[PDB]
Amino acid sequence: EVNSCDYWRHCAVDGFLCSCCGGTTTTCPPGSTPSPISWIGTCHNPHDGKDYLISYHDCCGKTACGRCQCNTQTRERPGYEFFLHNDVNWCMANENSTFHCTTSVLVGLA
Amino acid sequence: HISLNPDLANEDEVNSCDYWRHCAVDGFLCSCCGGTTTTCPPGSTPSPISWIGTCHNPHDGKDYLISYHDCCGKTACGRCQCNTQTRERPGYEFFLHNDVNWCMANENSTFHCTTSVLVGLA
Amino acid sequence: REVLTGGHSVSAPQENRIYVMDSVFMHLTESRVHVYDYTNGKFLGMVPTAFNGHVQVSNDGKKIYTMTTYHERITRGKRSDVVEVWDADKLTFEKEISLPPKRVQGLNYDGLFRQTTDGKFIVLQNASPATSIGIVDVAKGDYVEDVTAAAGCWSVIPQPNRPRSFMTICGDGGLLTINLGEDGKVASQSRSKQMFSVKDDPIFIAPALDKDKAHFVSYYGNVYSADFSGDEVKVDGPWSLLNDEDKAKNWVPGGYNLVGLHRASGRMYVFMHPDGKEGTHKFPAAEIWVMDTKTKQRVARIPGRDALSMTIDQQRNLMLTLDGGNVNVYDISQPEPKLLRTIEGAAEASLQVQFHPVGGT
Amino acid sequence: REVLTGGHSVSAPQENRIYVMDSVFMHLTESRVHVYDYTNGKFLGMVPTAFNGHVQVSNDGKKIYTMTTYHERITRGKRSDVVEVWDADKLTFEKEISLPPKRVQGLNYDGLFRQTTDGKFIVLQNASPATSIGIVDVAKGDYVEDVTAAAGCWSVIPQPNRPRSFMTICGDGGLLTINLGEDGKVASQSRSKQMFSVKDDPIFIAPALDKDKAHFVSYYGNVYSADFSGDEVKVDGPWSLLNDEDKAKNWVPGGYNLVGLHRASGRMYVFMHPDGKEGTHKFPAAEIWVMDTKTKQRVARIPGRDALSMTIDQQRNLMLTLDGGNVNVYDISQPEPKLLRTIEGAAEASLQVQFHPVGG
Repeated sequence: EVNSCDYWRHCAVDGFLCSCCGGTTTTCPPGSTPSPISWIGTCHNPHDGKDYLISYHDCCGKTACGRCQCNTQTRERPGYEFFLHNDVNWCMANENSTFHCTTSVLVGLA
Repeated sequence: HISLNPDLANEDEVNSCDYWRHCAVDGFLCSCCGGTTTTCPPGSTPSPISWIGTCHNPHDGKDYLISYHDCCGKTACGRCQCNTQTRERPGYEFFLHNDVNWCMANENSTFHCTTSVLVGLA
Repeated sequence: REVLTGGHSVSAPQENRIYVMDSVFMHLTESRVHVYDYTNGKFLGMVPTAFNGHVQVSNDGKKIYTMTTYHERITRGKRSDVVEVWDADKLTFEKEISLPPKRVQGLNYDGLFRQTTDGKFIVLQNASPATSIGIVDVAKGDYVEDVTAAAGCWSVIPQPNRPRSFMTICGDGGLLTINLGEDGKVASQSRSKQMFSVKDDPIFIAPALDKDKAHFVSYYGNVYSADFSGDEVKVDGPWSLLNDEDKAKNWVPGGYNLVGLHRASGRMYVFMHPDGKEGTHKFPAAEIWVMDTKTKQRVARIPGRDALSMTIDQQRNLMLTLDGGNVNVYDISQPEPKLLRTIEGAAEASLQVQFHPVGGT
Repeated sequence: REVLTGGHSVSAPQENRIYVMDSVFMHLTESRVHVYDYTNGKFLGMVPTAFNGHVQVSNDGKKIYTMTTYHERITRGKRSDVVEVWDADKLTFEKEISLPPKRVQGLNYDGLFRQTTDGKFIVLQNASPATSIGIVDVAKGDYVEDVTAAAGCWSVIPQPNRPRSFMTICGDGGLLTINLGEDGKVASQSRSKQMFSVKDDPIFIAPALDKDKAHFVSYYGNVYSADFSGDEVKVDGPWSLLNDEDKAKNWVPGGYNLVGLHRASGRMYVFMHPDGKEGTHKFPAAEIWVMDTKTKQRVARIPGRDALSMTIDQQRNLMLTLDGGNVNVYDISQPEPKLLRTIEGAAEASLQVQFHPVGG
């Protein structure tokens, strides 16, 4: 279920799911580095009916994973609301900006 | 002598891996990549070295010497990939071998496309 | 008998050429521009653009400009963000212009990489992730400096009625106008009133650009306008693309470079899909709608062929659409577009196509 | 609150890992190695290898070695040919070793990028297009020897019974043996008698490699052998893979890394296809044939699943086959191979798969 684009936490993922790329939802695959910055999504939890803030950190410094590509856009907005926007590389400020995969990190309620 | 002059032939025939002179080609045909059988696509460079061989021309019944040059210095064309192997031999007969990059000695060795240049009667 | 030669020019004339920006997202370090003949679908050549290239053609039609990122060892080593100047007819590299290491890495919206109307400056989006606009002096081969006034804004909309002015869309729902001096530094600027509510009616960044105004569509199918005929930009809207029947079926816009304006007629072209709701703003087109911007009424609707991006040629009255891989060519000299052909397999992952410029002075 | 972390190791033990070298020929500047768990098909990670990368794992299992070419601006600028050392568990870059700008650019035959049995030297094929063999000292991180004696030869076959010896196939149809010193420089060499006729019965370069001998198959389905139990290599052959029924249907070998040897039994595995003629030597397998190299007779044949390349794990009695995109896992503990699973979409354009070494 976590490797599916329809998993509730992945509601604003644009990229390859790290959990399909040798990582997990909250760990980068070996040899790729987390982005210190991210876009942030608000996703509805279908179990408790509450809304959670999800931070979409990319993993960086390896070439494209190529697996489990997703392009979900719930509450995503254009670049004039920059930290809600997912058509940019959230690896853009990493030591190496090559994009590998995207994680879906649960911050908490809201 | 249309069979010897690809520019006078039907494009579909020349752009096919079954065209008689493409008999030991490994790579994307340059004639499908914005070039022709004897011209590299714009901004790519001919290889000064090549693998070689002969191919039978069924249209005139004669055998011809072919030089299989690459065009180099641009990333992969992607179009009309061929992998024909008539009389192709391994790397201990190096100039008959087509599993290596004949762009290997170019200023930039990035492989773009490949073709079959008619040298003469065998 | 034969000799393989290089040094050749593109085989078709400029006026036949289009540029399909292939991101090759699956292998994004080998993005490239594919050059096609729109009249017959022939592949004419290509320009390699490394990691997430962006592309535009010089206004005078002589050069191709690309923007990309290198590293010394691709996935490690020092970063170099650049603009490259390529000869359009020979498809050969001429010049590299160094940028600060913060050029936007992102999908190929037109407004991330543009030029002034007079062609003297390239104007590009930076993100570090702080945003600014970068200015490149084409004559000098130099980066000028950041337009820091554009912090919190996004994308570049040139003003076609002025030589070196452009606008950008800001987080406050208004537009910032920048007027450059002859050296490419900011000479003056202005900020419009709020055009749209960022919270309640967010717009797509892609403009339907006229010579002295721009129209924008919203996530909910409204239209907003920025008129820059005068000293300062005047903003208006919304008006709705939708009639009752449209609204009843929840039609809304969707796509990337999703609108276009045919300037002589005032017709605006927009990708649309039914059953709109939160999260569908990048859905492929079920239909293309053709709107009269004067009467504010729809004048045609045709099948969308799952298109995501488009471009208009004013000089030949054409629209191209692009579904990611295939390019559709339309004649738009009449209110109903006519499909001429489809070029299959033009790209693996493209969200932008552009014509080679003809005329346009 | 969750926190995204890096610095993690591959999630499966080394003994489960395989390496699929994806040339990505359509986008050959972004070749890479994909790391899979053969027991369940799980993707474990990857190593980027730029333009036409080659790969091997260190014999001690600790490091991954790659060989590749960079340019300052990819399609222009200065060329750098390199070997890179990567940690096998963290899949991180550790060291770059500079090579002269003539490393072989070509398809991923095992014999282009190898190592000595003792693991202390990497041994690689050069082509400028003149051929030579390059030696890299792993400890020093240096290119230390260029074997010009190997001009006109091709590929590297390590001798598993000696610490720093290997053979190459020469244009005379014989083998050149090179014995390296502990400094990586050539300590001695020898040339065999002619093993095969280059003109009349060319061999595939891929060895079916035993501890003290190697077998090679030919374009016409003959087998040749090189025995290196002594310092001088003794050569023999041909014997035919084919019986009279096989010959009537024109069966011949075809593929790339097309053979393997199960050392405990002497079984040789070969990709075969019917209707052989000039130009079919790289055709996908219709069948895998299992040959007893002692009796010089076939013992079994199974469907080939259009495979082009294979590799063998001796200690777990496994064979992998690869059709370009998909990896088949076989149990070869008994004479008839048993298919265990297929890993679909392991690569876009791979002609080489390798196990993580477990033998030390």
